[PDB]
Amino acid sequence: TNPTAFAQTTRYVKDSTEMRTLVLNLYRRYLRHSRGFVNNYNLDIPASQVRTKIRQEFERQRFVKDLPLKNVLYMKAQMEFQELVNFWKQQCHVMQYFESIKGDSFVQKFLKGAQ
Amino acid sequence: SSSIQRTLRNLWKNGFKKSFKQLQGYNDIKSGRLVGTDSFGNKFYEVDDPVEIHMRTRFVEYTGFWRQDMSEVEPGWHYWLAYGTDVPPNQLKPEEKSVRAYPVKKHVPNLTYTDGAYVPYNTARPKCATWDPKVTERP
Amino acid sequence: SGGPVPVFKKYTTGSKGIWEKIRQLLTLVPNRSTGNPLVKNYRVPPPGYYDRDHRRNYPRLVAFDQTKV
Amino acid sequence: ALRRYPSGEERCIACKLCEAVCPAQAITIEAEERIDGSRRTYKYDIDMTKCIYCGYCQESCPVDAIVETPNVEYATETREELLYNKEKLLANGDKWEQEIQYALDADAPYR
Amino acid sequence: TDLAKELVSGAPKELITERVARIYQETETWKIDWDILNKGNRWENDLMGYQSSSDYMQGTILKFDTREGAIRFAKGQGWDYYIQEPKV
Amino acid sequence: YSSDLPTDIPVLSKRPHTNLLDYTFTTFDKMKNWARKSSFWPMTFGLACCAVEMMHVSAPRYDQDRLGIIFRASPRQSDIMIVAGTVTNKMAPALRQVYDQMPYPRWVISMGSCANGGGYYHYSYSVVRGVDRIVPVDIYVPGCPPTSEALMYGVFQLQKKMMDGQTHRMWYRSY
Amino acid sequence: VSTFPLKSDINITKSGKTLLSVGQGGRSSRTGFTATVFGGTGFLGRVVVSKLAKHGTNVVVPFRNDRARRQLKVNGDLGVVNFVEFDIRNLKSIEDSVKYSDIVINLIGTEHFSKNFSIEDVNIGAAERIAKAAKEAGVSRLIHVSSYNANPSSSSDFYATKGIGEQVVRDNFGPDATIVRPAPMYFRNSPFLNELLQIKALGGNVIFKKEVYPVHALQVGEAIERIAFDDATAGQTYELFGKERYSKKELREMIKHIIHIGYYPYSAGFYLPAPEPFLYAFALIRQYISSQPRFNVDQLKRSHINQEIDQSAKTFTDLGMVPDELSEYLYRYVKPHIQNRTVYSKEDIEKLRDYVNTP
Amino acid sequence: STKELTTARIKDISKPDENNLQQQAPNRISPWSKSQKPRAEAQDNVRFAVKDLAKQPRPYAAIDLIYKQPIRYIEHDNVAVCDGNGGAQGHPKVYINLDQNKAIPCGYCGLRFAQAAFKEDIES
Ligand SMILES: NC(=O)C1=CN([C@@H]2O[C@H](COP(=O)(O)OP(=O)(O)OC[C@H]3O[C@@H](n4cnc5c(N)ncnc54)[C@H](OP(=O)(O)O)[C@@H]3O)[C@@H](O)[C@H]2O)C=CC1
Ligand SMILES: CCCCCCCCCCCC(=O)OC[C@H](COP(=O)(O)OCC[N+](C)(C)C)OC(=O)CCCCCCCCCCC
Ligand code: SF4
Ligand code: SF4
Ligand code: SF4
Ligand SMILES: [Zn+2]
Repeated sequence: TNPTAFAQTTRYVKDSTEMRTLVLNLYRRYLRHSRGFVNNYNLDIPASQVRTKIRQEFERQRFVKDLPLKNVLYMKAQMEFQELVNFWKQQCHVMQYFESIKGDSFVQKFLKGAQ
Repeated sequence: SSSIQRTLRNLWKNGFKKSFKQLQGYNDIKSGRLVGTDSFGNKFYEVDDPVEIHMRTRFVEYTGFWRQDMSEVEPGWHYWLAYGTDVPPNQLKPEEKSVRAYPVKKHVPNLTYTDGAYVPYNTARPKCATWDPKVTERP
Repeated sequence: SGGPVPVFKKYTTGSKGIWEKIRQLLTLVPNRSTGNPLVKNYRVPPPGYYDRDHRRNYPRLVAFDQTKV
Repeated sequence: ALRRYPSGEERCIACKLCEAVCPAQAITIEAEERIDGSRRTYKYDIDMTKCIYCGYCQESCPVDAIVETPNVEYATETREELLYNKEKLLANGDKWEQEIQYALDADAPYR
Repeated sequence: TDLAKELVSGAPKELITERVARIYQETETWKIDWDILNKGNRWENDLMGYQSSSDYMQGTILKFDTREGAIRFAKGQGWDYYIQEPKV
Repeated sequence: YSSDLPTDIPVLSKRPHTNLLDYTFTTFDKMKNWARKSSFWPMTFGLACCAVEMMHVSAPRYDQDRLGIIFRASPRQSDIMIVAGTVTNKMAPALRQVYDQMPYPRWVISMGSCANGGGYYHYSYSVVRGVDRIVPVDIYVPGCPPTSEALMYGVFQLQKKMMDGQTHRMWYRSY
Repeated sequence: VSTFPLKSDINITKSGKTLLSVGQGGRSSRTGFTATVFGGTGFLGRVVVSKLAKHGTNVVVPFRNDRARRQLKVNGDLGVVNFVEFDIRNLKSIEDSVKYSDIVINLIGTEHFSKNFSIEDVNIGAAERIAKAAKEAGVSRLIHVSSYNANPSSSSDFYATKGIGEQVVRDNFGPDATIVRPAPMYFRNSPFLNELLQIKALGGNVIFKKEVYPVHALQVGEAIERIAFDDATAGQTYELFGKERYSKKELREMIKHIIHIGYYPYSAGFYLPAPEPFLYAFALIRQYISSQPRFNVDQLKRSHINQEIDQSAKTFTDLGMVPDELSEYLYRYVKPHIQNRTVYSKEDIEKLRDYVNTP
Repeated sequence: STKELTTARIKDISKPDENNLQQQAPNRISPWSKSQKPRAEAQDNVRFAVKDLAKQPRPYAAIDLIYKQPIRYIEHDNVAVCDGNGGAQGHPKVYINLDQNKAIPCGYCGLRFAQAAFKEDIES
């Protein structure tokens, strides 16, 4: 058995500081492959746009607190990196990943049906 | 079973007209004892040759010349052509037949790709009934 | 014991006449059949409380831990 | 296919045994009191695109009202034609009645 | 209880906020199910009268064993809930 | 401007041949459709238990080859696509890529319950409920699995549709 | 689109029918309407039909080509998309597609006359029969699509007949009818762009000097969708166009530069200076020898006429929609025809546009 | 006539016609259930525009083929046994008490019974 490209062992990290440095390198890894993600998936958005969306992704969830839940968030984000870099997700899924997305007053929701 | 000896015997017995019909849809000139026709018109034959293979001892000759549709086969005979019964539907004893209180009109095939195609619809009324407008004036 | 068996002991289409002797001279193994089934025999006629209870007495579920061990 | 008595009255009395057994949940039954009062059903739909031709239709009936004919050549151009309402099921029940007689009377001993 | 496990369960954002789960008892165990949607829970399909639905939690029921066990679960997932005490 | 459109002129599928050109372009349509009616080359897109029946048609008992049916693996060489078996969500994007690569004319046959409307796995979190959400379908074969004759019947009905094509007469009369 | 298109769940049409929408706006939801989209199998129809079906409106699509209607059924659910075989010369088949229809949309419009129809017979004769027949069946709303330069007195056959198409409808359907004028739309397989991408474009200088106001076809696709669900927009005239002005010759070199197409443009046939009589003669000769719709004499005149905005009409903002510019979408729609891909973003189209204008 | 076609009734005042495609069934006009949707209403849908109504499935109504059948009679007994009248391929056997003085239908077949004495009284 030979593990695939961009693989890491699943390890239960027992340090607060080490997890901080692991994440920081990971964020650079996404930015390094910014040009590739455009050329691999033929995305309509340019390289700067992907970095902008990646930053919006990394900025979004930086305030988590639980270390047992830090490793889980680092584990699955590693899988997202591994799936994307190995060119595993189809073209459509990446296009729709960035294509997702102010509310309305009570009268507006009352009339049509609300939820 | 496939050699020209069988084909020539089946060619001569059937005559040119019937055989040429088999040379247009069947692609295999075959002969056999006629066992009767259904309401639609298909003629159901059985072969008495000792050379035919196991599953080819019962066949049909459709009414059409250019196009053949399997659904034209009447359901009573359709079970006989499938080797599920030794008693042809025209030889049933009356204690076994189907007796219906409603008319049994001509057979109708499957009606896809034509305007006679079956259309599903909901047989149940809406479960909520709205209110009829009614006004009585101030006394 | 599944030893070799002649052609005429297998329910299959055979050879009638001199063609049988032609077949036995050309075919490498004369005791093999063509595999076509016998139309005259194969599928010729078509197909047309407590004393007796055990589930309630199923073996029980007992776990043995360090205390009982 | 939905069967029918020789006297003409529907065999089916709307158990909803049909809706319960169906592994693919392809049977939809709604029933009420008829005008004569005898218990019958006004809605009986099969989603032949959802059915698995399992056979629990035929086994569940205490009156042999729903049976599966030996027919297979009913492919349709539009998928809408594959939603069988009650009338389509009753049409087949009359259209295939004599054939179903062959099937049942040849499988009676083993049931 | 203090853990924001909703970021690992993968559930949609609407379960945390816009849905309410009832912890009831039908006679020895407790169950959890989600209260029905305001609109779009059940609309009659205009083709064949099928009971259509957009609620994806209508068919979900969780069989628990003890009350505090169910409450532990609801707090663990970050679920809004209320408890219905059975009548004696 | 000056315009006068009649009203009793019928539709194409009902319009009888009137002049000699209406017989010429009917000859071209039959000759061209007869070629596609006979050289019926589907694509081996077997996915699930429905795929066993699609093999048994090629078996010596039925011998699809006698009718001019030769399965071609590549989409380019295949003018039909028999979608047999469950179409999971993980497959649906891939199925569209295979379908879009078939040069025109192209037909799709949906065999079995899973390909038609979801089938047994209709309430599954990872099963497309009917392949008709992804690719247009020209004929639906019902079964689980449809018998080897049911698929042949479905093939025949689609053949009867192809022989009804009226493209080159449509240019003369409807275009 | 978003999640649910209807402004209110219950909408009463001009005919008194009370339609209640159900569901949260998914594929299995409904809106209770029945929008007959004439000419739905065309370029514009496949967008009009798609949006109507996904939100639950029954669509009756009358077609004359049998093999082109198959793909329209994917968009809707079971029974949502319906088909009627018809021809404009078969009046009875027209009345089959309007009997149950609460919305009737007209998209039929040609630029080339054939051996069976003239330009008038389609932009008028079809429109007149369609509009008048719809009224007799109590159709609540009619929506029509004409040229972007409709003019009754224009010397161009397309513009002259399209303008008369506006009059003849309003004398047949009545005050309720609506007229929408779309600018040249750009989308996948857009006839507006397919002329620019063609390598052998004889008379390329003459054809491409015309001016336009390109509009994104999706917005026009939603523009009819917004109008369809609203009764407030009866009896109006709408002209839909894009803010930033572009010309074909400006686009043709902009298009070619993205595809990077030294000696090649001079040889393959990109620039074919041909005499004006030859272009007029070539179009006439093919008009009797061709079998597929080619470049027409009418488009020789239209190349000399620039697009005109009519102030009596109403813009996108009248419907609450802001039109999108060709700059934000021109690259992706020619991305099929194009080391490291250079994605020409919205702003960078100007910098490309700068490079074209510089001598 | 837009009145009985959309109303449930015990019988039909008018004599039905086999060739009327607006009736609920060829042998009955008014529907035989309060919740059953009248056939005239259903066929007034979008999908029946070009589809031919002649070929649509119109099975004969059940509530008539039974009432044509004459009522069975029992002589010198007050318990009626009915098990489908077909052998072992019928409905489960049921016993019908004949104490009440009218025609009491079977549970499944819908067949009606009587006694010897009340034969003249019930037929009235
Ligand atoms: N961006 C654009 O495309 C432009 C839009 N417009 C106008 O908008 C309107 C929408 O047309 P569009 O879809 O964009 O382009 P198309 O020419 O492809 O649309 C033509 C539609 O109308 C049908 N049609 C044409 N002639 C007939 C006829 N005799 N009988 C029956 N049907 C006929 C066609 O049927 P079928 O295809 O099935 O044979 C098709 O459905 C047109 O009038 C167009 O001139 C104005 C300038 C350019
Ligand atoms: C030089 C080029 C290469 C060779 C060209 C030939 C290739 C094969 C052609 C296939 C034809 C085909 O398919 O004809 C067969 C199809 C099949 O009938 P159907 O489709 O069900 O319609 C027929 C039924 N109707 C019309 C009622 C719906 O029509 C025909 O029966 C056509 C009529 C028979 C024509 C006989 C007279 C003409 C003889 C011409 C030969 C001397
Ligand atoms: S045969 Fe089909 S419809 Fe009948 S119970 Fe089985 S799965 Fe359900
Ligand atoms: S089991 Fe028989 S009687 Fe009961 S609901 Fe099904 S078909 Fe009707
Ligand atoms: S329809 Fe039945 S046989 Fe076919 S793939 Fe699905 S489960 Fe298997
Ligand atoms: Zn009984």
